[PDB]
Order: sequence, then C-alpha cells, then structure tokens
Amino acid sequence: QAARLRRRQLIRQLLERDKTPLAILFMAAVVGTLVGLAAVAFDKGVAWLQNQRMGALVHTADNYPLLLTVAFLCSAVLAMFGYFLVRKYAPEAGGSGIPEIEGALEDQRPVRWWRVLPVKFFGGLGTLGGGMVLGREGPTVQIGGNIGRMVLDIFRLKGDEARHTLLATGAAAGLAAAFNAPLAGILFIIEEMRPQFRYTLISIKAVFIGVIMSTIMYRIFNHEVALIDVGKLSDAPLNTLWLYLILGIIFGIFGPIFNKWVLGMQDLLHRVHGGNITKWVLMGGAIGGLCGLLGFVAPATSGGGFNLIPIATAGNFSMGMLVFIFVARVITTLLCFSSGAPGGIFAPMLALGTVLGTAFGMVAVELFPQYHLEAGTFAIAGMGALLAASIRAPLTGIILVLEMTDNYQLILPMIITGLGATLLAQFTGGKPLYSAILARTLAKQEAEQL
Amino acid sequence: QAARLRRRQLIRQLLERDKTPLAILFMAAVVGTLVGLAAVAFDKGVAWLQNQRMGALVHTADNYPLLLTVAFLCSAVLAMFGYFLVRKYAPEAGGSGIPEIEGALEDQRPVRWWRVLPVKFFGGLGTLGGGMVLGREGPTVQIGGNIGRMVLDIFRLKGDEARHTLLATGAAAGLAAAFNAPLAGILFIIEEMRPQFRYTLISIKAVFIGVIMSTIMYRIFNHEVALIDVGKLSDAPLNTLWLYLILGIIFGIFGPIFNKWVLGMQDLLHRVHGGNITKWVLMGGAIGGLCGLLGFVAPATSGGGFNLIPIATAGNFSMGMLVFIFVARVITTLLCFSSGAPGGIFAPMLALGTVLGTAFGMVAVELFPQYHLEAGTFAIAGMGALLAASIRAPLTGIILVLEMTDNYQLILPMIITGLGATLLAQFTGGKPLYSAILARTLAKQEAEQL
Repeated sequence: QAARLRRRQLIRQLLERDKTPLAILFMAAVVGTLVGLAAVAFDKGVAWLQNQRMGALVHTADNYPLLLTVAFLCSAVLAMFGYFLVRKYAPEAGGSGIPEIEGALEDQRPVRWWRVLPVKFFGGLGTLGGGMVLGREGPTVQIGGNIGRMVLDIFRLKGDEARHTLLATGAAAGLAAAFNAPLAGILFIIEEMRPQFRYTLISIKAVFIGVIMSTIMYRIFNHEVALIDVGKLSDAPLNTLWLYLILGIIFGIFGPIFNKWVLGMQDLLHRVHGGNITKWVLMGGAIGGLCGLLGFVAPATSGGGFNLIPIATAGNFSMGMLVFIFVARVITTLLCFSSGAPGGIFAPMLALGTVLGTAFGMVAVELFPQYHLEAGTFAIAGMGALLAASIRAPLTGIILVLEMTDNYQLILPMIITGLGATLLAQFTGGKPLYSAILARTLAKQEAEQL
Repeated sequence: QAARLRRRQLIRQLLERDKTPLAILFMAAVVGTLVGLAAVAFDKGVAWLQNQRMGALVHTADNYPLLLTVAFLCSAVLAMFGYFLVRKYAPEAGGSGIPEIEGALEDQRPVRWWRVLPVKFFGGLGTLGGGMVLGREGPTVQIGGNIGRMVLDIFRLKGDEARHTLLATGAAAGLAAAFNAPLAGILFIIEEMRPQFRYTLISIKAVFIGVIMSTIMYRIFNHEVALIDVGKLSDAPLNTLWLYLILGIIFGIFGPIFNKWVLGMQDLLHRVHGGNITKWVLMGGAIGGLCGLLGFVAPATSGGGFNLIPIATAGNFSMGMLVFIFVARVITTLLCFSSGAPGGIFAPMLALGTVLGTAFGMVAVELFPQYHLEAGTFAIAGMGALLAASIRAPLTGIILVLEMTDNYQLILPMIITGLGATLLAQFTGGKPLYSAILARTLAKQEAEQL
C-alpha cells in the first residue's frame, strides 16, 4: 500500500485542487486596496519633502555658502527624525523590511503593525524625503506586510492559511505599488519572500487579487507616469548574446563581494554609536545630511537612484563619469542602508547595475564594431543583474526590469546576464543578501535570550 | 525547544540556501539543448507536411471535386499514421502530454522515452502536420520531459533532486521552445506542472538554464520570426478596467463548462471504437480528414489556431463570423483532442479565447462610445483567459500572452480578466483541466490492477 495509497490521496487531492475560502480572497482584496492606497500616500509624500527641500534652495539661491548648508541641514534634520522613530519606538522598521517580513512567513520576529506602521511610514518618509540613497520598497513591502496582518487581526481570521497569505499579499501589493510592477510583485512573493525550505500555505490567487487592487490604486493616482523611461533600444542579435554572459559573470563575482560590504559595514557603523539612541540618531543625521549636500553638488551620487539615472545613462555618460558614479554610489548606498535607516537597497541596486551594465557596453561597443552595438542594451541587461547576484532572485529581477523598462526585444540577453549572475555568484559562494540578513538579525536574537 | 530549535535549523539552512550540484546544472543545460533542438526539428517538420499537403492542392487546382477530396485524403492518411503509433506502440503519448509528465513529477505513470519519444514525435508530426485543431505544446512538453529523464538514465544520476529537476526542465524547455516564451516556460513549471500538495525538490536555477538553452535553440533556427504579431493597440484607461472584469467573469463561468465537454466527450468517443486499435485509428483518420477539408473550405475553423487567427481577428471579423468561428472551433478542438491524438489544447484555447475576447470588445466598443474602445485590447485580454478558467494557471497564461503579443500597456486589463476568470471559475466549481485528466487517467489505472 506504499505506492498504491498515494494515488487514493492525489486523486482525492487533484480533483479537490485550488482551495481558497471566499473570505481570504475578499480579505486579500482589502489588504491590496490599503497596502497600495498606503504606498501612493507614502510616495506622494516623500515626493513633497523633495519639492520643499528643493523650494528652499531657490529662496536662498544667491550665495553658495548658505545654500550648500541649508541643503545639508534639511536632510540632516529629516534623517534625524527618521533614525529616531526607528530607534525609540520600533527598531524593527530599521533597514529594509523584507528580511523581516520574510521571517514573519517562517513565524519569528512577529509583526507589530500598531507600531511599525506609523514608524516605518513617517520614519522612511523622513529618510527618503531627505534624499538619501534608499529605495522605497523596504518601507512599502513592510508597511504592506503589516497593513497585512493588521486586517488579519481587525477581522480576526484563523488558520496558517489566512495568516501566511494575508501577509504575503500585503507584501506583494507592497513591492507592486512601489514600482507599478504587478507581475514583479507577485513573482517576488514566490521566488524570494516566501519560506523556502518547506511547503507553504500561501494562496497565490489571494496574492494576485492583492497585487491588482494595489496596482489599480497606483494607477488611480499617478496617472500617465512611468518611473523609468528609456525608449526602445537596438535589438540583440545572436552573435552578441555571449557578451551578456561575460557581463553576467562579472555581476556574479561582484555580487557577493558587495554583500560582504553591505553586510559587514553595518558593523563598522555599530562601533560609533554602540546602540546609543542618540549617537546613532546623530550619525544618521550626518550621512543623511551628506546626501542632501551631494543632492546639490553631483546628484549622480545621491538620490534614490533612478530619479534620473537609469535613463540619463542608458544613453550618454563618459566612461569615467560612470566609474565615478558607480563608486560614489557604492558608498552612499551602503552608508545609508547599513546605518540602519528606513528604506531598502532594492532600488539603488538597480541604479548600480545600470551604471555597471552601461560601462560594460561602453567597452563592448568599441571592441566589436563588427557588431554595431548600443551600450544601452547592456545597461538594461545589467539593470537587475545586481539583484540577481546579491539578493539572488533573478526571475523577480528580470520581470521587474522588463516590467518598467519595456524592451522585450532584450528578454534573452536580460536572462543570459541575470542567470550567469547567479551562477558565478554561487561558485564564488555568496548568499541571498535578504536571508543572510535574517540569519544575522536572528542568531543575534538567539544569543540574547540567555 | 519547540520554538527555539527551529532557529538553529533555519540559520543553518538560510546561510546554506541555494543548493545545486554542478552536475544537475551542466545536465539541465543539456536537456535544454536537446529538448529545444527537438522542438525546432519537430516544428519545422510539421510545417513541411503543411507545405506538401498544400503543394498537392495547386497541382490539382482545376476541379473542386478532386481537390476537396485529396484534401480530406492527405489529412485522413496522416491522422491514421498518427492514432496508430499511439494506439499500438505507446498509448501514453495520446492526448496532451502535460497531465502525464505532470504526474511523473508525483512519481506515477512513469516515463518511457525509449518509446514515447519517437512515437509522440512522429505521431504528432502526423496529427499536426495533418492540420488538425491541436496545439504543439503537448508533444514538445512531453517529448521534453522524456528527453529529460532519457539523459537522466544515459548518465545515471541519483536522488529525487536530479530526477524531479531534469524532468521539469525538459518540460519547461519544452513549452518554452514551443512558443519562444522562456519566461512563460518557467512560470509554468511552477504554477502548474510541479506537484502541488507537498514541498518539491526541483531546482529552479536548473530549469532556468534549460529554458534558455532551449530558447536559444529556437532562435538559432527560426531567425526573425514571431508566431503571433499584432502591432501595439490602444491603451486601457482606468475608466475601462471594469469591462475586463466582466469579461473575466464570462470566461470564468464558461471555463468549467468547456472542461465538462472536453473531459466528458473523450467518453462519447470511446463508445465508437471501444478500444479497437483500428476502429479508433479509422475514427481518427475521419476527424483528421474532416480537418483537412475544413482546411480548404473555411480555414477559420481548422488549423492549429493562431496560424492566422489571433491576428486576423484582433483586428477585423464580423460579429457573426466570430460567433461562427467560436462554435465551429469549440467543436473541432474537442473532437481532435478528446479523440486522443497527439497534440494539446493549450494553443487552441488561445484562439478560442482571442475570438471570444474579440467578440466581447466588439460589443463594448459600441455600447460605451464614451470610452473610445478598440475591440483588440479585449482580444488580447481574453487571449489566455480560457487557460485561466480551464487549466486554471493564470500567471503562466498572462506572461505567455505578454510574451508573444508584446503589449504591456494592457498588463493590467490582462490580469483583471484572467484573475476574474479563475474566480468565477472556482465559485462555479471547475477544476484544473490538466489535473482532472490526471485523476481520470489515474483512478482508471487503479481499478485496473485488481
């Protein structure tokens, strides 16, 4: 009966497949409407502190000394307000938010919306609005997971089913509304987010419904908008593909290395505030300010990244400038994330990738003039190549780019790259940056209950 | 230690995540090169029997009586040769091939490439080349799974890991090269194909490598080609979205109903050959011929579907003609699939969807002239809407369309439809057509070992 019994199960299971209680759906449908209706508010707000912080630089646009200082001041002030809410009211909403919600799907590091919501919301609203090199996924994904179980508790639903689900959708609807990438939002909650070592109980269809409602919300407000807009680029002939493997490899070897820095520098930053709820808040206002300053002198180095970059570059920067920008951001990016302020490195890793990808093309363009190349295609190929080597979630990367870049012509080179970026990132022993961070924020949670 | 032990595991697991033995990869890399190099050969061949079967209709293009008969004759002959190889040498390669490979991932209905390969290959090469309303995924996906374990056995690899994997990739690389849809190929092997009631042991990254190599093969041969080509259509403003829900609902209620027919008519077809390895082969040559005839008089009703349809329609058919075509194909489609000849209903369900979707638009166009609508967008919305309600695998449907239609502008309406197509397809109690077929081909395998 070992073999002949499985059948009696499957057949009862197959013909019973796709089980989703109408309440989990109608509910995920709500998590989406809110998680999304949240990001639109968050976003439009972070975009307002940038409008104001930029409005004060034309009021005093007479003398550079004052200007170059109010700049540093506004960002430093906001970064403060930020690191504060995090350090005092909920040290959980510091950093990204994915590695955390990602744990909550394994049932650990529970979710306390009652705090994290208004914290992460205003905290990040501070850091991002400051003009720091932080992406806005972290906040939305977390605020999302939270807006998730918040409604799980307000309507008190039972089972692991409705718990794991209503959370995941809040997260997908999160990432989705952060980039207006519904497809990328979903594929994320099932290649990354979700618990990876044992069957899950998340209902895809519930996630879907979430993602849509969230995406609809984004469309409702941000009418006729595209975060990144590059036209259509050249095509990528077969006799060119290999070049994208080479690039994938480079992203591969670099991917892990970057992790060591991002990961190992949130240490060489803990040895400057030691946990001091203020020395920390001051250190933050410091780098936060540094950004506001860079925001005026050489903006290529500050900013949430794509705020102009993937575009201004997928077309025309001097080889050197690229290199500068790359390194410049490599720092500022770590500096802001590693410190521990609200906001993720998802976005800024898109920028870095785009810049590094461009640079590669730059070179390939002049070495094989027999190919008639446009550096751009290499910028798009390597846009999510860093995600692929660092947080190691290619599919979500590939679809996410295609989602907001719209050049399916390059779908092949895009994979060829991102795929080799996960290989050379394994044979060099790297780790899913988002997990390696859970491990840390978990093993250092274990040796603290003794 | 209940709670505090899980941690000691995860942390050992997290930091150990992404385990893939270099041999499984290098191997999947081979399954892809072959599974793909197989479809290109299969395809180009099925396209040749259509060139020849069409070459004989210009040799005798004088008199309609002879013409209208050699037409029926060639198809009837080929369909014969087809149902034969299936009935005599391997009754496993009859029907699609997905419900079967889909079982092999649960470990049942084992795979015997030594037979099924040359059978499904030439068998379908017969049926499809005949011009029957059968898609070419079935054959490739199966021939793929088979080319899969074939190399698992030729190189004899161990574990459930390398078995489940090398199979799945052969399948993904299958679907992938069948539509030149790498992304759809992958998302399929993880929303459908794969065992759904317990953690799997398939290595995504292995699948990836397969899909690519397969897709590269397709590009290697079919240079500058697109199976379906519709330009860019109008955009889909917010004040229009709901219309696509309505459509999703309709696809929802219809989805299951169709299943009952496809499913319940492979019965009202068994009562005409009773298992007779010849009455069957004759019944086949019959409907197979019927197609060759329709292939000349009203082609909208025969053919693998998109062979002109999703295009000639995503633009201009009379409301009625659509209706005709819809019903006409509804039959011919079942008739060919249900009979039990090699070839799937994946493709033909795209056609039906496109026709039904068009029809919906047709109507919506003239009812809300306040919207400035193009029926087309509704054709694309509902292209994979049948897949969504019938085989109930939306994500694979949505990406598959976008993959070969290239209108991301409609990504929202595409989901809004396909999503509502799985809801109204649950609240009406339908089942994953691909599973319901495994159940059947499994429970009738159990009551045959007594």
